[PDB]
Amino acid sequence: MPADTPSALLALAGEALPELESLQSRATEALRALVAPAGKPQPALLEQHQHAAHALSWLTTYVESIRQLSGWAGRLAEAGNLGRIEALILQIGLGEYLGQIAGGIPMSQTEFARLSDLELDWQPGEAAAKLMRGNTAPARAELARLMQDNHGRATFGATGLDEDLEMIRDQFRRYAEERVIPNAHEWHLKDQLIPMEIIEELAELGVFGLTIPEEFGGLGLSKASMVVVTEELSRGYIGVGSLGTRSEIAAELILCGGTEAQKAKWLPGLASGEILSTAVFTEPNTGSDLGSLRTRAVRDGEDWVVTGNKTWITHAQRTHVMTLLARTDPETTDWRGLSMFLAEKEPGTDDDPFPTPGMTGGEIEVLGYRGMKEYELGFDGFRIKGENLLGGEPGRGFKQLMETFESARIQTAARAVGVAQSAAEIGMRYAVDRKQFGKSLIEFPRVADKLAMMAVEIMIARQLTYFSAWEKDHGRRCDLEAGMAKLLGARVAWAAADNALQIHGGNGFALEYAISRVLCDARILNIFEGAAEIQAQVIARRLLD
Amino acid sequence: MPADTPSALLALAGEALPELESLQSRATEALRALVAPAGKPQPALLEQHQHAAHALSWLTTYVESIRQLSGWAGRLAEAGNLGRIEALILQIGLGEYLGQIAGGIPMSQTEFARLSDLELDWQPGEAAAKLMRGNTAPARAELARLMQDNHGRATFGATGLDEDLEMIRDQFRRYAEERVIPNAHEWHLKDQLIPMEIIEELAELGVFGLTIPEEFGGLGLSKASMVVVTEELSRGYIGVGSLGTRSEIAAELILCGGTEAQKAKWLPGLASGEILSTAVFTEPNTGSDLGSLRTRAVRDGEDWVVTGNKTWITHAQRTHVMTLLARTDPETTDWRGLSMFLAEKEPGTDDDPFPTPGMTGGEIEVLGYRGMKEYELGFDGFRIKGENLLGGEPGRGFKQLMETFESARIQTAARAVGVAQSAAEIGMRYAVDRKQFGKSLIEFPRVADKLAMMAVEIMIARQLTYFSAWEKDHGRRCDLEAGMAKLLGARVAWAAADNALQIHGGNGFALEYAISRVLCDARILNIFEGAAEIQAQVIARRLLD
Ligand SMILES: Cc1cc2nc3c(=O)[nH]c(=O)nc-3n(C[C@H](O)[C@H](O)[C@H](O)COP(=O)(O)OP(=O)(O)OC[C@H]3O[C@@H](n4cnc5c(N)ncnc54)[C@H](O)[C@@H]3O)c2cc1C
Ligand SMILES: Cc1cc2nc3c(=O)[nH]c(=O)nc-3n(C[C@H](O)[C@H](O)[C@H](O)COP(=O)(O)OP(=O)(O)OC[C@H]3O[C@@H](n4cnc5c(N)ncnc54)[C@H](O)[C@@H]3O)c2cc1C
Repeated sequence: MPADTPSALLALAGEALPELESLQSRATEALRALVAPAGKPQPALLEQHQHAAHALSWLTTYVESIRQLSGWAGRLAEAGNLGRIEALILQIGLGEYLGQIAGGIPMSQTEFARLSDLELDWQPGEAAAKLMRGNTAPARAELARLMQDNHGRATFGATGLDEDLEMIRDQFRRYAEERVIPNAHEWHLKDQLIPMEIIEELAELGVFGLTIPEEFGGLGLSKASMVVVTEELSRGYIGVGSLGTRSEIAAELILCGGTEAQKAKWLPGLASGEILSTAVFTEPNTGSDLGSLRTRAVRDGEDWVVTGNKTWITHAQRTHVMTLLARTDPETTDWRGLSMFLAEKEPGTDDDPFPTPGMTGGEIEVLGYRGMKEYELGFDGFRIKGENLLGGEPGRGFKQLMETFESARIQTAARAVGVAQSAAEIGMRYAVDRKQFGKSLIEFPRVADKLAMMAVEIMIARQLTYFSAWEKDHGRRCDLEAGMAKLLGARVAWAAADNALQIHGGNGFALEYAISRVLCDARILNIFEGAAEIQAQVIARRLLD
Repeated sequence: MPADTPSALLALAGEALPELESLQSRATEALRALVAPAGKPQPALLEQHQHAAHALSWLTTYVESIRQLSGWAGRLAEAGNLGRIEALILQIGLGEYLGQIAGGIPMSQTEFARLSDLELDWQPGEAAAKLMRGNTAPARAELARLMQDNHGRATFGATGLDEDLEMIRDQFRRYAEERVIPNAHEWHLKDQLIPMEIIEELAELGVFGLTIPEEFGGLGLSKASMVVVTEELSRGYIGVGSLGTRSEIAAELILCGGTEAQKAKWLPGLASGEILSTAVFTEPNTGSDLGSLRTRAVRDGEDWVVTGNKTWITHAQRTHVMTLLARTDPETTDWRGLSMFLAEKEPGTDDDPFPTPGMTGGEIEVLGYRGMKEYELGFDGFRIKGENLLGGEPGRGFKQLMETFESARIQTAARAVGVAQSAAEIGMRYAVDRKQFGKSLIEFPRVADKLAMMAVEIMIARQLTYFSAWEKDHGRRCDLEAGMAKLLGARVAWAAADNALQIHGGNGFALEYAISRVLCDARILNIFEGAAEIQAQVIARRLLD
């Protein structure tokens, strides 16, 4: 098998990459001719040709996925760590992803990105054609066997992360195994918030200030460190991972956009978990087109008064501060008129969730288990102190929010990887333990192949995510890469949960089996931090640059 | 001349079909050489090569899908009824399904049936190559525009069914609109069984005896008639459709396997709805491998006494009879030792669901809304009258059950079509009503394309289903075709619900929005009447014959 000679496999992958880059360039030029025939992209043409544009985004995502998978394996080889399971992941992943470039990439279950969507043709060269045959029955069977015999390891295949990061992984995996995994079914059954004891435990471990500078009471750790924490917490339960994301994003928003006084006032309390935050952006009629939002903030002396409706707000009851985006210029309808507020409020109780004056709200009944809950909120004369307009100058809120998009995308990808990993582990356990026709289910290729493809796609998404974090940790622009990781990761997690449920048969629908909950968790990933359609749009516009 | 007029499309489809049949033959021969190298299929080789075997099943499903889509349009044209929406469904369907034959058919989100899985290659002929380019952006956009102007019609495109069948459609569509759609959210919120008043109304409508002969109090209508009823009831709510399916299958079981006295005693009460039935087959440890089940039945005088555990049993509380499969020969381990019983019991109450002696049970807590509920059942010396052994002779139960498989598969496909249609209609409503970026969502191709592809795949699945019913109604063997309809239809419904949820954004997860429930309903379709993996296995074995 090709995996028997990993050095030859890496060499072929390097030989094949140039034609994939050329393909992406032809695709980009083709899109430009459709949507920007005179130079400037025309909105009506971008809209008409949206399928082709998003096909460019997904094609590019697959080229970068191939680049990062090959790079991962190359760095393992340099370290002497390109072992059999990893070589099979490389073989199968190159085979499958090249094959989908040639035959169709699923943007959604029924929308495929095909080369014909941009009138492109690709005749694979010798190396690419050979690699394209790598996703074989024997390779998948062997991969599934090694997954079964992976006892003791936290991932299917070495990740290539350095030792300090894998020790962080092991710390937060032990936490999830002790305090999250044994308890999530009870939380679901009781329809209850993640217990405050979990928040307090994570706060003492430094989760809420992991990446906040030490000057403000944080740990000053890398974004890669936060990815690993988030992946492991989310493997336990996505909402536990999102507790850490919310603090990390609010803190970046303030670090990048706040006055020095705001940094000193807010960051220590976020870092200790004494101040819990959530984002208050979405409105009943405005979600994807956030620049057009309608909640208004009106001056009253040196302070502000807010009126409007917000919805889909996570963790709205227990938080002390809302990063609240409102329109401060009534003569505007676009992003320029927006300001961001650190809207302090009093945490509520189950029977009195919104005691602060001028604020009302109610829980939204949501599919699955939502451990921070989501809420509709009404603001009617809600007061915000002048000193809590972030940065002090009105009309900068949307640019301040955009400064958080790299991290938000990275953290959504990290959550997706953790959810996907949970689905694969749950599926594997059932496939080994469940007997049918006189043997474990994993002996049947339709079961084992599902698990093999999970391990491959999880590693592809993981390496895209880790590359994005690497770039961010070096201070380089990484919005494209982080967006690709978010786009691919959400799909990978959804497919992994869907196919893990299949392995369970009828038991996959029983609430007693965790996969029923994991399915619902995975489904939110391509919506809750922005729809995949919009993420593909933003990537395509950047690629035309 | 233009190559995309209806005349040209039908001519090209006829020109392309022979090479598709040759591809299917080549694939069958290839599979045979892999799994039956000496003549007899070898179980170990069928297992090793299960992906290639199931790829043959899905390839064949797509060739038959293309054949029936082309046939449908040709019959419309003979009647002057191949209008624009139908011609676009033909165009886009042929383009997409030919493209997937060439590039990969999704068996699941990550498992693709590719020609390379059987070491085949295909160089499309002139006609097939032209047709493969027909799923274009302008075509999808025009289809989505026509779907918005559909005149309150019950389908997107004419079905080709006769006027009597379409009058049945209108009646049951009106019932679902008036009595099911306005009430299903309340049923879910109360976690309650479909009300008995709904059952009484369906019984008055003749649903429970629609296909039972008139000499037994039924209406004596065709299987296609029952498909239409089931589709429209399921569009309302899958469980309402399944009430009808359960009677239709129990009646067929008795009509084909019962003594004359059993027919006379049981059929009139099934037909009137005075006797409600469910199937009692699955056990905690035995589902797909039903021939190995362990529940036992032992003679006691002229009667039988049953001991064992059953699970995943739908509607177990309120039924009067269970079609119960048990092992009557303790020296056996396979299907030969099984007998089918018409196991009469007393319907229960919420408080006391299982008042009959020797039977206990409890509801399984299940994802989504299960309006007949599913139960775990225990039998300990449960009595069955000797006259209730179906057919009077032990050891014929599995063969009697197999007599119902054609109908069961057809009715599963019909439920799937109805669920898929619901998702498409719910998605369309939201896509038109929801504004974002200053226009309705349906103006964006990522939204409109999802809906267009639903209409296409729904019609493809509908025509496969209707072909299977046509064959059954002429008394011809149709197990392959019915299985194909079930295989494709479940996937189409799942994809339709997934993409319709996407169109809703965050609101797709709110229980207030019906799509959250429909997602869960669609997911069961490829498990609840048998796993898709097993359906593909059965098809492949038959194709090898
Ligand atoms: C569990 C959950 C938690 C959330 N947490 C928060 C939170 O804490 N704070 C907060 O503010 N918000 C939160 N959100 C809101 C989330 O950000 C929005 O749901 C998301 O931005 C999508 O917006 P929308 O729901 O209004 O969908 P819409 O904008 O109405 O779009 C609906 C669908 O239409 C498609 N679409 C829209 N526009 C286009 C276009 N131009 N081109 C092509 N397709 C398009 C997309 O498929 C999209 O999903 C949460 C949502 C969920 C589900
Ligand atoms: C909502 C619901 C309603 C139901 N209603 C009824 C009812 O009323 N009466 C009744 O008797 N039963 C009912 N069932 C049970 C249903 O028939 C079984 O769930 C189904 O047959 C699958 O069996 P299982 O769950 O034991 O899965 P298993 O047989 O344990 O299989 C688990 C998974 O393994 C895979 N698999 C298994 N075998 C193979 C193989 N040889 N090759 C490849 N892959 C394989 C499949 O993906 C399968 O889904 C219902 C189930 C559900 C979910």
